[PDB]
Amino acid sequence: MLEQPYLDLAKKVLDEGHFKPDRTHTGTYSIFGHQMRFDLSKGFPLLTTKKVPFGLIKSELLWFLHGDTNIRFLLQHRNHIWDEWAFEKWVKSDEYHGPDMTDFGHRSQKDPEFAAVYHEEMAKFDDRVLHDDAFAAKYGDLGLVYGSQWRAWHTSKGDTIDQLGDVIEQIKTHPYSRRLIVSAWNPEDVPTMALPPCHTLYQFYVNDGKLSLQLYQRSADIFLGVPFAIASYALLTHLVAHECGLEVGEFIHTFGDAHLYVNHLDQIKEQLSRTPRPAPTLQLNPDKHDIFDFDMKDIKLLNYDPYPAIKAPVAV
Amino acid sequence: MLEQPYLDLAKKVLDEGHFKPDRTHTGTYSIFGHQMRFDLSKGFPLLTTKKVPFGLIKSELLWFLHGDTNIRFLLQHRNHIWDEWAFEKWVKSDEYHGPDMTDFGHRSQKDPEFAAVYHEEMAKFDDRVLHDDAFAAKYGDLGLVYGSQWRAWHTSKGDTIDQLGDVIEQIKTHPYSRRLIVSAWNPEDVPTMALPPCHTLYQFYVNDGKLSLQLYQRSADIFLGVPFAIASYALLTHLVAHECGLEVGEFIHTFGDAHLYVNHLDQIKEQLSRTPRPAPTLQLNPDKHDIFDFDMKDIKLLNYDPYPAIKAPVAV
Ligand SMILES: O=c1ccn([C@H]2C[C@H](O)[C@@H](COP(=O)(O)O)O2)c(=O)[nH]1
Ligand SMILES: O=c1ccn([C@H]2C[C@H](O)[C@@H](COP(=O)(O)O)O2)c(=O)[nH]1
Repeated sequence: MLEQPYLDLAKKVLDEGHFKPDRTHTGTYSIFGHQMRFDLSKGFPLLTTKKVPFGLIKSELLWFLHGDTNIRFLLQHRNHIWDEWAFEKWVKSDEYHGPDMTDFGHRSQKDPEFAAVYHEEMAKFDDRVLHDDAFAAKYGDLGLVYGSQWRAWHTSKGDTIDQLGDVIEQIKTHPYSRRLIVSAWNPEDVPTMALPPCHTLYQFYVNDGKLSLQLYQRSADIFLGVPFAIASYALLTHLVAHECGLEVGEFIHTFGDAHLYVNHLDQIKEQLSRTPRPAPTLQLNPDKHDIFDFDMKDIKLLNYDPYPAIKAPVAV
Repeated sequence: MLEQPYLDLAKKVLDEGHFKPDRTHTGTYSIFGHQMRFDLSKGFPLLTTKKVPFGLIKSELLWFLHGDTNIRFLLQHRNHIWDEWAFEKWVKSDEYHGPDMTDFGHRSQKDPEFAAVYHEEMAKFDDRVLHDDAFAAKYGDLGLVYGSQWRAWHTSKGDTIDQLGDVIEQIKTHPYSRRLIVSAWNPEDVPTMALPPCHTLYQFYVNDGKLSLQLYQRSADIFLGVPFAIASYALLTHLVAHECGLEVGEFIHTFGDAHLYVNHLDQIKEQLSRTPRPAPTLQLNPDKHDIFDFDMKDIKLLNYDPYPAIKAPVAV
């Protein structure tokens, strides 16, 4: 079954995984150096052993493909995966004349009343982002996010580079090149970034008329983040291929620090007691070819029949 | 035996490797996505199934660790691995009033007389680099090479960053960090680089008092280049550890395009008919701790007993 490598990766970390402390002071079981491989021709690797919200992955990826870094678009899509990131800028700024919010995310875990307060302050921030056009320009622009890294790398000459755009053109004219790389890691920015890109870099490759992509992820939360990263980048591999008029090959996930948070152990064994069902099918709009122009409605997911979702706390 | 993963990698490409054309118009057998793993505690992964010149690897790595980009140092060390790179700048410049040299490297293969002529023009260029101090500053500085990438990344503000230096300090103060990354890939420079860095990026990791390093190499010549890359980076893993007062763990080599040039096939089967002997031992100077200050004499290699070297043409 297609998602087997993920179950394997999970089972493995439980077994060979040595305990290792981390940034967020939660404990983790970690393995360093691991690579898995999905044959995107057998189906779409969206986990069927626990429900993954394809809509979130889809609207996020498009945001990236638009070289966009503002939350307004995700909000317009009911997506809030990046709220806290913009919200935290809002709270540390001169305008935020509201209640206590320092360390909001962590405190939410054991709220004194905090939860409903935080959840409402967010409802405020978000609505304003969506409406106060000037508010959005200030507290809704995350700045250096995958979108600006893939499609607007700032150079030492005050200019901007579209790595992805260029790489697509390369695939079109020199498909056998070994330099089809897009990077998210900028030495200059990581020293003061809130969250240095985990999805550090990826590489395209073509052969036998099929396109492959290898992602190198520096750090991966096996339970929460990995299921999404497999889905984001496999979708990318389809889009880019559909654009270059190529067939889809394999998606290859390489890890630096693959870990399983100590508070996730029960949930993961829970998942490992399930049997995968056949993998869904991705159906892309045949009329559209400029992936940069793709819309939510141009990407269909057929035959997705997953097991109920598993709930677990975001370790911080 | 320690070098087994390399023999495995080679044998594999012969088998699963699909033919794929490339830049240099030589044909290659290629596989995309592969990772191997050497336990640096069992010994040093310098191949014993064919003699690898440790001296070349050693003097090169130091050059890198010095944030140096000039050929003068390698020349002072009998190392010429980077000559053609500086030499080619020399020939395309106003001063080079000499014989035909356009495409010199390729033409050398089937010389009309070219070989001895080229080999002498080089003897000239090199001697001048070593002596004409001003000549060196002009045609001996490669510019953007691993040394300037690891230890002097130019920022958008006309400044310079010492990625490696910083990463070492990080290891010292936050050994459990998942952000111990040094990058060689600069989006701005690759569009006009002669040879974009193959050894694209590496990641440090610490746990149980042992240091590990994972290299991500975009493209790898299995026969010629891989044996060296395994040796360079494993040596790095030892140096950095000796500096941070840690034990050495594993070296992990991940590949993008692992290939075996069509003109190397006989030589590689030749090598695969040999049996590995026990792996050598690396002995580092105990008095010295600042790896940035290491000298050729501070690195000893004990028990190196290899099979005769195998000769093969540099495919271009
Ligand atoms: O696809 C993704 C994106 C993010 N994260 C996680 C990785 C880390 O667990 C956490 C960031 O912690 P640091 O590695 O930066 O310290 O976010 C994932 O697991 N998968
Ligand atoms: O450790 C190393 C350094 C360089 N090369 C090779 C990789 C490629 O075969 C060639 C450069 O060709 P491109 O990939 O840049 O097209 O140099 C290696 O094999 N190993």
